[PDB]
Amino acid sequence: EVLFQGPGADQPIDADVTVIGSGPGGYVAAIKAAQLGFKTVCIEKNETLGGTCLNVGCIPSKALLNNSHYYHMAHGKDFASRGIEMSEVRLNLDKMMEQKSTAVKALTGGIAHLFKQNKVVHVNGYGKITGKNQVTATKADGGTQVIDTKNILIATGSEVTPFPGITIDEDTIVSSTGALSLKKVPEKMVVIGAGVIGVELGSVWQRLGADVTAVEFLGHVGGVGIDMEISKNFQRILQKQGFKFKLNTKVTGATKKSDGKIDVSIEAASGGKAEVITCDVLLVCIGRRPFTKNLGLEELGIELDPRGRIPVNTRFQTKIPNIYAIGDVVAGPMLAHKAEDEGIICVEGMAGGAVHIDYNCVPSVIYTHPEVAWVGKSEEQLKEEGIEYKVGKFPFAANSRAKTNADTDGMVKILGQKSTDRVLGAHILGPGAEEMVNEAALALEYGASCEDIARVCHAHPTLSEAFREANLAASFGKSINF
Amino acid sequence: QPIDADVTVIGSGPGGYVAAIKAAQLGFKTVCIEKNETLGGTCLNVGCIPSKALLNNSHYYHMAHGKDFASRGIEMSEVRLNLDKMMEQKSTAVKALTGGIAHLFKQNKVVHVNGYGKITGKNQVTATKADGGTQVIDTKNILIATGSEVTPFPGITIDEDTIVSSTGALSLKKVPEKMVVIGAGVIGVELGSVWQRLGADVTAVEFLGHVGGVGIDMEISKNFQRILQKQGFKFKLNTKVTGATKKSDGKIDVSIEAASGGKAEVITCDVLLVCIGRRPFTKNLGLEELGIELDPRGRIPVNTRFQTKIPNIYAIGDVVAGPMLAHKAEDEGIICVEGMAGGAVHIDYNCVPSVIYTHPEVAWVGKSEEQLKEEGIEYKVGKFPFAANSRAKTNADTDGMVKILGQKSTDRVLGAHILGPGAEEMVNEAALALEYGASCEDIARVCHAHPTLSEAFREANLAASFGKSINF
Ligand SMILES: Cc1cc2nc3c(=O)[nH]c(=O)nc-3n(C[C@H](O)[C@H](O)[C@H](O)COP(=O)(O)OP(=O)(O)OC[C@H]3O[C@@H](n4cnc5c(N)ncnc54)[C@H](O)[C@@H]3O)c2cc1C
Ligand SMILES: Cc1cc2nc3c(=O)[nH]c(=O)nc-3n(C[C@H](O)[C@H](O)[C@H](O)COP(=O)(O)OP(=O)(O)OC[C@H]3O[C@@H](n4cnc5c(N)ncnc54)[C@H](O)[C@@H]3O)c2cc1C
Repeated sequence: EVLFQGPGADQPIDADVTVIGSGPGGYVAAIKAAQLGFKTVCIEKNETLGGTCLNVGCIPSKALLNNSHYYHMAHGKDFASRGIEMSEVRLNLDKMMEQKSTAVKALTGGIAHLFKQNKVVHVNGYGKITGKNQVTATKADGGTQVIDTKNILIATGSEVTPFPGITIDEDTIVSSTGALSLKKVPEKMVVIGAGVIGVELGSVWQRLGADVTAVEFLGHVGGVGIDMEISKNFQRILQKQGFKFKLNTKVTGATKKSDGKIDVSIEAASGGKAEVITCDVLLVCIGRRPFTKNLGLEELGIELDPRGRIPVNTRFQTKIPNIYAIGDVVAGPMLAHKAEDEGIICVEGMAGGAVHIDYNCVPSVIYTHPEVAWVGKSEEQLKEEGIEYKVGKFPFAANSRAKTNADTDGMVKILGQKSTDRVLGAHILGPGAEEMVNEAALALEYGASCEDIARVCHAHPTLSEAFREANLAASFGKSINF
Repeated sequence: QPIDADVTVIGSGPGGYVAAIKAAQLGFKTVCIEKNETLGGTCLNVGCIPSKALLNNSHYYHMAHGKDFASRGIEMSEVRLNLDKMMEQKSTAVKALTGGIAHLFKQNKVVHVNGYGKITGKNQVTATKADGGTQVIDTKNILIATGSEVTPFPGITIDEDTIVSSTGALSLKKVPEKMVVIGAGVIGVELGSVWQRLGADVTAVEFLGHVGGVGIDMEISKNFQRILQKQGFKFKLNTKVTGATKKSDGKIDVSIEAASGGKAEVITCDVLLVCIGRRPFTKNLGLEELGIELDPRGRIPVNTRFQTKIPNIYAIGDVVAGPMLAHKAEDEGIICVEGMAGGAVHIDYNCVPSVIYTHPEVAWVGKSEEQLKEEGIEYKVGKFPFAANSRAKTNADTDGMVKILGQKSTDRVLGAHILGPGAEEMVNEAALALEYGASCEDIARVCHAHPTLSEAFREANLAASFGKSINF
């Protein structure tokens, strides 16, 4: 109704809060603002709501990770070892992609329903800040719509970081977006970037039959902030699965050849040992960067930081005090739940509340198998900061739930403060890290000790018992079952 | 010759073997007596471990054999059950973990005595071995961890052939054409679901009007039952079993009636599983000669240090009161031994979680709605369905919900109830929250990773705290 302002709807709007972008940060901020009593508008330029995470991000990638893992379980040794015998296991890639698209479409429609349920006005168009208290939306038909608003919340998100000299065409040279919709399993695939996204998508296609190699300029996998012991052990596990890595390696160029294949030229990051690697599909995921194109920032005088982020204060105010920014467009880990939480507390602050977020309590997850997840500080951070800490480790090989499922890679590692026993970091490599890292985030919120967690009665048999036992080891020096 | 010990543990189940390890780690000279051929007690040998293994394997068989994998583009011409192989995978896990306990005993210098333990004096345990030989342990303290056994059904004799307990049901040699389960508690629903998935026509008969045993939330139980019924698991609730007859042809005639009276009928099956309960096991332990009287249900009365009326003789686990669960026995074993060493002894049974490892899973900790009503507590409710959770939607596995009960005035979390995927792992975050006295607001404001199933726990708390969630 009046809750959707698409092409042809061009009357001026008065709002209390105007959110630019409908990703995890923006759509949650919009809902929360309306729930707080603000007259709220959310502007989105794309055909669907939900931003990067829903449309080309978390959701399609997790769907393919799930499906590709199940294909591996059926097509490999796992099901046979359980007495589940199958004549011929065949991949129907079109059908697997259909399952992914169904999940995306359902959740995109969910956001639209939530906007309507909460009476958020959805303006479909390209938003540009045209005054301290005004956003102009330009729509697909060329029409414009003015929103005069008390507050503006920039949640314009991120884009793929281009590799200079390598042209992404989402055909044979793909970004994460193209890699999520390949029409056939490539015989050989090269991934530029062994960060979270690259390892996830590489593992997907490796499970489905591709020969996969990831090239990384740095000397570890898993992106920034990951614990080095965890990263090394994770890499070793992925290599045994067949995922190959060339770390400390820079890519010097890529050439599409006549036969349709791609020659990737590489050498040691410092220089030397030049070689060429050939592939059928090249995935470029060297990073993501904040997206602020045509937002009006320069005219407003809001200068960006050297990496393209909008500088904000602890209330998420830009230098113009009624203009705010959250999510992938500002500093901090580029994660959906981070954007969501910043959006909530920002609008809570607009309503007069306190604004505080502890980025040491924001978890990171890698949804491979085994999964990786961590929250708090790594050993390297504690060392850099001069913190005196102790370590507790527990392997999943000694966990009854993991052993019974014959799924026993990895360990839980707990870092605790020597004097006070306070949990400083939790790092999980193995099955179920997704859900276990959230128990750790709750503990960190309270400043809980390793002993605190060790004395919680965790259900037996569960993967979380390994978390309990790692904390027991950190607190008292020894676990029970290892 | 006799062994001199500081702590002598009778039984090597979750309670006993962990207590023994902990006692040795504290410096006690520790002996653990076990009558069975392997360590690990009920949980490892005929309990948690074999049941969870078959639950996993039969679930995966269901996914491959049914609609699920096809819907994901994983196409298979012919999916065949090899029951001998599925049982072998189960036995492999059991064997590895039983040997793991033996290794941990060796690593921690626990002395393993194989035999039937009887307390023969205030400071003496005698273990009698299968051949009749004896081993005497003179000991400062005795820790009774003798566990539980299946509760028999009067008039029905279990022979582990066609009328089985959980032990026999875990090792059937073939999928029975028709199977009747007496008792729709946790064990009965788990084992019935295993065999239903593998091809058996399964019906559970329950005297009460709900599935899932004592303490489960009624709303959760009803929604859980309807999901299982749509899978093909049939239930006769409010129904009493009047008898069972082993027949000449090898089948079983089960007589039933309405629990209140009336509607008498007979049901025939190939296998009858009797799981109406479990009871503490103290046979031939020497309690009567010591003057240690049992409570009316057969449990050993103990004080807050888990001392019996003889203060150097202790009891923990399934042989004492409280929920009959492995993690409960383990924690009691640890804190009992800590108390022997002089430390504080604390366990909050309101923070001890319960899990049902079906698919969907069920897990809860704290109080149910019925419990809060009985106690006169003024509470509020927050619910969040997995249909609205992004992680569940990505796997297309969207039954169930999280339900949070909070104290109306103070926002304190009073109970957490999970029906759906990953409940078994999610309830541990809930247990930590209850131990900490968390508020619904506390949890709502913790940054949970996206997309994860735990976000539904966050959103249910938000709904309980602020009145509304974000994504529903
Ligand atoms: C392949 C992949 C997998 C990922 N997996 C995960 C994961 O498992 N977990 C996780 O936490 N994160 C994951 N991420 C990251 C996650 O997607 C982002 O951190 C998150 O989407 C950021 O949310 P946001 O709201 O800040 O921005 P975005 O989601 O990027 O949303 C910004 C929105 O604003 C719109 N917009 C921009 N400018 C304008 C304008 N001028 N007018 C109108 N609309 C505008 C855009 O169209 C877009 O919809 C993944 C990312 C990728 C690429
Ligand atoms: C089918 C089934 C499934 C289950 N699933 C779960 C689950 O998923 N999660 C959960 O938490 N719980 C589960 N349980 C319950 C769990 O098995 C018990 O709560 C737990 O094993 C109790 O531990 P315990 O140490 O007190 O006793 P037990 O495990 O029963 O161990 C007692 C031990 O003492 C030995 N013993 C007894 N008397 C003597 C004596 N006189 N001398 C020497 N040795 C002696 C016995 O042989 C035995 O090894 C399940 C139970 C069953 C039957």
